[PDB]
Amino acid sequence: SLINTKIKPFKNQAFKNGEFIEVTEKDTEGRWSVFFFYPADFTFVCPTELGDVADHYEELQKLGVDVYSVSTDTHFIHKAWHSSSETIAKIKYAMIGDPTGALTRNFDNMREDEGLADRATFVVDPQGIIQAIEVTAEGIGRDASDLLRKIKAAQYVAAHPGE
Amino acid sequence: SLINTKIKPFKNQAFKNGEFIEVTEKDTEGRWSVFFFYPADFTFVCPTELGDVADHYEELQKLGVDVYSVSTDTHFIHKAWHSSSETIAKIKYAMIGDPTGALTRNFDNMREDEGLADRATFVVDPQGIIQAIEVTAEGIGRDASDLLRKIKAAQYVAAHPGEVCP
Amino acid sequence: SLINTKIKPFKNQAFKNGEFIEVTEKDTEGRWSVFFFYPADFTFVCPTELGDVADHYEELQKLGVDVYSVSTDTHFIHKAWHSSSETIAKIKYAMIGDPTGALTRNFDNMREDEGLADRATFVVDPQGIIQAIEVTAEGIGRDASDLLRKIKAAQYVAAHPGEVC
Amino acid sequence: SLINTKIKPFKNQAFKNGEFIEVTEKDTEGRWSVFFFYPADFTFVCPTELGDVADHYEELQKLGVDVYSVSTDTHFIHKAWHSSSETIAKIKYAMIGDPTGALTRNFDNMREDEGLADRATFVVDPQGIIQAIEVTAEGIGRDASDLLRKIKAAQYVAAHPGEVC
Amino acid sequence: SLINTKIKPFKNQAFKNGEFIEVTEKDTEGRWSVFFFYPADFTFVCPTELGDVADHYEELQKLGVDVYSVSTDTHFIHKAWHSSSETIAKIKYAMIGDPTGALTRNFDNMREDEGLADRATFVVDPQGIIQAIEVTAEGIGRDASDLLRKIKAAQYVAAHPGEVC
Amino acid sequence: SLINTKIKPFKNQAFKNGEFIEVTEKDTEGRWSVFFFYPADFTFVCPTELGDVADHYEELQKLGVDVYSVSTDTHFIHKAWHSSSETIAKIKYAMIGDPTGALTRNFDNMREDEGLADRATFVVDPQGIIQAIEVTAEGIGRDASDLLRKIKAAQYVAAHPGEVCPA
Amino acid sequence: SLINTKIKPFKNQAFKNGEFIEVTEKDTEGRWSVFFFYPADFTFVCPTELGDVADHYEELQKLGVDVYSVSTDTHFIHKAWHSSSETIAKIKYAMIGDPTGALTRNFDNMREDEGLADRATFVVDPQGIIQAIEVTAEGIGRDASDLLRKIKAAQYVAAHPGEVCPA
Amino acid sequence: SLINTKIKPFKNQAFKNGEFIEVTEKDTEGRWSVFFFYPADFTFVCPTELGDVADHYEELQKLGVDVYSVSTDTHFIHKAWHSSSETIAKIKYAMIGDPTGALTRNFDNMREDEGLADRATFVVDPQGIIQAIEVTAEGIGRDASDLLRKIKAAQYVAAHPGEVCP
Amino acid sequence: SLINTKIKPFKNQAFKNGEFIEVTEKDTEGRWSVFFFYPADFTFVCPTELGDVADHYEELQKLGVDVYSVSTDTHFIHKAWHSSSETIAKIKYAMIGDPTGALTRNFDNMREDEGLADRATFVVDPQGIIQAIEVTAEGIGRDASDLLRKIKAAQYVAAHPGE
Amino acid sequence: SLINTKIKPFKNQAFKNGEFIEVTEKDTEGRWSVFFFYPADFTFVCPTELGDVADHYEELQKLGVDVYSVSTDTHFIHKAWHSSSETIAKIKYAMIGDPTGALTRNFDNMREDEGLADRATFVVDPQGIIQAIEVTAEGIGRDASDLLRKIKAAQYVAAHPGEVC
Repeated sequence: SLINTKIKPFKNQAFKNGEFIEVTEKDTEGRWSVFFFYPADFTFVCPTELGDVADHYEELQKLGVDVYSVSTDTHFIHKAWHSSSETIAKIKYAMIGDPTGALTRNFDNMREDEGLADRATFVVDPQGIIQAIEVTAEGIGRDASDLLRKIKAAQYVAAHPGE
Repeated sequence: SLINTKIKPFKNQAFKNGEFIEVTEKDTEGRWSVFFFYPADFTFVCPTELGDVADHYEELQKLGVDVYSVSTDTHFIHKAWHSSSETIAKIKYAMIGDPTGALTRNFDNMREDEGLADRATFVVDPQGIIQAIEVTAEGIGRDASDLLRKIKAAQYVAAHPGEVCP
Repeated sequence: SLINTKIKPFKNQAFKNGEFIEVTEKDTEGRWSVFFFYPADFTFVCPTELGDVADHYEELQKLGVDVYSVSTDTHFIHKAWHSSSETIAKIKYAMIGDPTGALTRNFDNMREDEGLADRATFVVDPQGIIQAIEVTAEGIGRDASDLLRKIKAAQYVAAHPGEVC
Repeated sequence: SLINTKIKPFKNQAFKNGEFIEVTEKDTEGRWSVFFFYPADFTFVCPTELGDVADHYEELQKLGVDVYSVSTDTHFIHKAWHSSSETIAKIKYAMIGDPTGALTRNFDNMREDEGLADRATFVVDPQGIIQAIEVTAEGIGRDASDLLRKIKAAQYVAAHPGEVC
Repeated sequence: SLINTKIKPFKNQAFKNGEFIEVTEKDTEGRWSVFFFYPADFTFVCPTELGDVADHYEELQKLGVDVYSVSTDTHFIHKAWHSSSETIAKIKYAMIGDPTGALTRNFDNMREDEGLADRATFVVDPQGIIQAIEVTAEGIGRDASDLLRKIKAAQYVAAHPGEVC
Repeated sequence: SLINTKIKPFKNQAFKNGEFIEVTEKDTEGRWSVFFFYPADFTFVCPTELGDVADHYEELQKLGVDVYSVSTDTHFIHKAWHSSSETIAKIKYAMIGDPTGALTRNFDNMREDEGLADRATFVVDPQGIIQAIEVTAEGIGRDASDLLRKIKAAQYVAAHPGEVCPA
Repeated sequence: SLINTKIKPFKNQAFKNGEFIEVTEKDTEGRWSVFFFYPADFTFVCPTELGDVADHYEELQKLGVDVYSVSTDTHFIHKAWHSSSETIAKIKYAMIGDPTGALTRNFDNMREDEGLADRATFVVDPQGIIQAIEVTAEGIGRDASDLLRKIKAAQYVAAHPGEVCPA
Repeated sequence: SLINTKIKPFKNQAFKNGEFIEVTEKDTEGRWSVFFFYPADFTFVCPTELGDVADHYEELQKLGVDVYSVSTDTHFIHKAWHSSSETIAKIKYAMIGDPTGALTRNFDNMREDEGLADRATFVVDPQGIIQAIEVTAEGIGRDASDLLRKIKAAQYVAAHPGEVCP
Repeated sequence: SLINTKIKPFKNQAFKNGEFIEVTEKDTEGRWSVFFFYPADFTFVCPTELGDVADHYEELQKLGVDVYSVSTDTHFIHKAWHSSSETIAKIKYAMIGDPTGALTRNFDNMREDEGLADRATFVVDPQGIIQAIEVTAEGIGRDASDLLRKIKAAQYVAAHPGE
Repeated sequence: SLINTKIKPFKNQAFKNGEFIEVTEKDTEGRWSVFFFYPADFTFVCPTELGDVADHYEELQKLGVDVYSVSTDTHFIHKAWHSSSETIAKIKYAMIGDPTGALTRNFDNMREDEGLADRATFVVDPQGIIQAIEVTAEGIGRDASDLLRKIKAAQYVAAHPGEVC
């Protein structure tokens, strides 16, 4: 299992607020990270999950938390989608492209026979330790609010060991 | 990963409403199941999580959803803890004891250094397929209400496949 | 080399004229096929090659030649690119999505460190045999006309076997 | 068997007179130790074996001996069972929790089928050498006094090597 | 450990009251058996353990029990030692020779370093299941009577399963 | 395919204008190269592809492009073929002999059950990188004019990166 | 060595008197065969060994012995060589082409770092058994008269077993 | 095979003239040795063979040849058998006990089904090289006199190498 | 070890009383066999051992015992030697040639770095069981008389199990 | 093939003109060597081949060519055959014994099922390279004259390298 293990090194391109950048594990060192995996861009499922995380982005940045959405589409696809979907256009966090599937396989989150990642969210602390894991099948939504909660809770525990 | 896979056979002793019973994957077939793993009985940690599931058990049973709490403690320990804690006494669902760690390992949820299961919840549909997973580190709490919402959602998609977006 | 070998079984989702279909090697049996690989949808380079092929599509269908463009993007991406680009909008042939990379690996055409397919074109006869292969680096365009010429020439050979000179 | 071999290192949590402590091979160096393995806390069987040992405890501590009861239950469970049981409440020695089962396995005393240790008592000298072993099935009792005789002898033979007839 | 497992088959030569016989797992089926392992014949240590068992022998035979002393010495040696020793001459039970060491190994009771078995006593029920085990180092004595108590209990628990408190 | 990989080291004998020379990868460093593989000399098939490449050899050379034809025949055979065929007589570029099939296998271009190379053309840039690959079955011809266009496009892209048409 | 073993199955194209034929092991069954391997056609070395075997081909045929020369060149090359050399023009026995080197490797006669066969002659009897092997380095010639003597001795021993000189 | 090979290290307890000693390959270095293996002490078999070696021991010692009888019985058993049998009591050479079977296996001489050594004799020269081997089945006897003859011969060739034939 | 094990199958040529024959394990079935290995024919060591066995051949045949001398020389060499040595000329038993070394390796009796057999004698009963083994280094002779003895003894035991 | 390869190290005993010597690859360094293999000494066929070579020995030594006949018989056998056969008695070159078969296997010339070497001749130059190989079946004689011719021709080549024609 991945709970309480250190994330692995990775180098991927991403689209963030209009620009293409490179993201590596080194960019997460010293910060709280949220890796939000989803299956694919441009499908016919409601973009709900991604938009809700965006709504809470304001607050997450205030807690020193970075958000990285991840799919096996290229960063090019993320850019296009960011212009086609009003829900996705709200995204200001980095949208990582994982065409090789390496970032996804890092978190053992690949649907091997589909070439797409499963709907999984991971919460990683400044030291690269996964503190919270959430995975659901298609149609079973992830609650942004509950994610926030888990994160604040994850932060408390880091500053108040045992109680 | 475990998401979208079928649970594995198992055979454990559990404490359910005063008596000792035996649970196997057989009991889960044809039903919706929630496996709620936790680290340990009789610890200075607030049993809030188990009590909270207890609070939703009635609505859960009403929806055809069984609940099994799991720990590497024996089922004898669960009996004692049940007739000892005001919060644990509210539990009417089965409390599986997994001292071989087998049930816990089937779900790849063992803290190999402590011999205790991690804080994880799994939702299993009638065909034995895992549809929802949740694991948290010590101190991070699980919201029974959130669990309930997902279960309803999982039950909805089983009934309404390919629900495109309006 | 893959020249003169039989293509391998595959099963992919594709986007064809507004509809989503499934393509497998069965669909190629008895026909002449062109598998046109390219790296990715929605990049910044112009889809000239794909468009050039669209222009000759009608003529290719006359020769009984089916065309399947392939990239590791999903068929969903193809539908969106098709309705966002004038050039892509001209495409009437099937656009296969290969997210698992299996189709691309069947033709040993994957840039493993990129997860994208190389710019390679394969001409397959009715018996499933590869008769022509073309691969180029970014910037070196594949000419649809030379492609037609090769196909007619391959079709000729199949009709007039062992033609001395 | 493990007879006459040196105990393997270990580190476990334990309950001893209202407090949690940590035991390791270190606490046994240069000391006569007794390891008392039993299957489970809060069972329905009579805690006789543990309590019978509890009694002879004062005498033991005198002979320079230490008592460690060991179960695959956590030490949290031991503290609890030391409050709901008269017999268990008499235990002044350390009650070790072995949830990972490592301590039990070091002694090859694990019922792999149940995840519970078998009924075995071991006698370890100050050098960490097992001098006496006793294993009995569920129901057959272990004589507290006989164990004492074993210690006496083990201790004598330790002082007066080679006692030819 | 071997506690609660079925003894492995075997075939050894033995000395019993002036005659050589052959013992096998067959002779233990449907019978309470006691296996008494000791290091060596004609040693300088006191044959007390063997003779102390010899005494309680009549009683044992009554409870439907059988006694088998086992040593890695051949059975020829056992006949001899039963003529030069008063204590050994009291043995009316079978004295098994285990030169190949197979019987000792079945019970994982071999000092591989010496080629001699350790001091271990086993109690096997009619089903061939080990109910009690006792291993002690050179010098620490095995209580003949305590063994009897173990048999009594083992036998009771055999008759009256589950004796909840 | 071998697209975008560096050619492997090699050492072969060749026939170049009445002479026998040795060719190695060093000969290609800093230059644009075209490795033209064909099945066999002295066969009954029209040596069209080879004569066509010969015709454009003038143009190619003006572009700084070297041409090397390759087959599993020995260089001795090339020297012979060059005296009996009017077409092959037009050839002025080096005709490499690859009897061990090492060069051929380097470009993964061997018909293993024949011991003959397949009809393939490779364009290799000054740094030894393969920029264009073409393989065809017997009967399907290779167009030298389309090769030239590719070569010029490869040189243009090398000289002017990221100047590709914008969407 | 391969002495006293049966030749392995094979299928090659050859040039035999202005014609292209296929040769397999079946062609050798029931006959006496001579497989004459050489390095390459059209080289600068005197085709002595091949012309010498040609001269004695009359005699050999009168003895029921078939001759097959073999090299890694293709049969097309043999047909060509047969028109440019007066010596090779004397050849009337089949000239086998072995481009895949399979025949050559069957007789463990390949110079692996050259893709060329070594100078070796094998005498194979009607049952396909190798009765005589001869391999020489470049420059050391093979004597056709000594080959004939060996062939006749092989036939004599086949016809009259155990008639060897007594000590 | 063992002929012409060097014996292997070993360490055993033995009974020699009333006392217990320890023998190792160390004691054999620089000396001529005879390892005389036999199946078992206190058996209804006639100890004739051991007694016969005893009879030649004096001449053997005179020639610088040590003798070690070997059995898988313990050295305690040898003491008893020595002060019990009139024939075995004539033995003044070491009686090695090999209950681990190690010494016996070094000479590849174990009857794996009985845990007893086969009837075999080995002659080892000062450099530890085996120069003579002899093994027989139960009932076939070894002639101590023949053994003596070979030893003298072995000692002769060590002193006179390459003795061609007259 | 080989004591009390069954001999292995073998097929070798041999010289016996002027004629070349073939010997196989099947020729030993039902009889008592003596396999007498020696290093080499025509050396400068006294042929003593072989001549003494010959002197006792008369008697051995009377006990139903066959004798097979064995060396890695060919049967041809044995013939020649049988004509050159007056000691060897007394031999009427079979002299087996073992050029391949297979018979020798059967009895694990090969000096691998010399390609010659060690001086070893084996006694085999009607059932193919080796009852007696004797091996010596060069210069240490084998006594024919002692061999005879062992054989008679081997025969007694076969007809009087235990005593 | 072994043609054009360097011989391997070897160490054998040989019989040469009444004396026993040791031969190793060192003895071949700097000289021209002929390794003449044959199946066996003392068979019934006449030693014509060996004798034919003896006849040309003097001439071979003039060319600086050493000759070593080889068979799997021992050198002892060679001494005896030499003084029992008129033909063999004419031999002045070294007769190597190869009882281990190592020399014969170095030249891959062993008939494994017979333990005898095949009728093969190898011409080795001063640098240890095999320049000529000849192998024949029983009954097909190897002509010493053709052998001389080949050697002179090989020697010529070494003197006049790459001589065109």
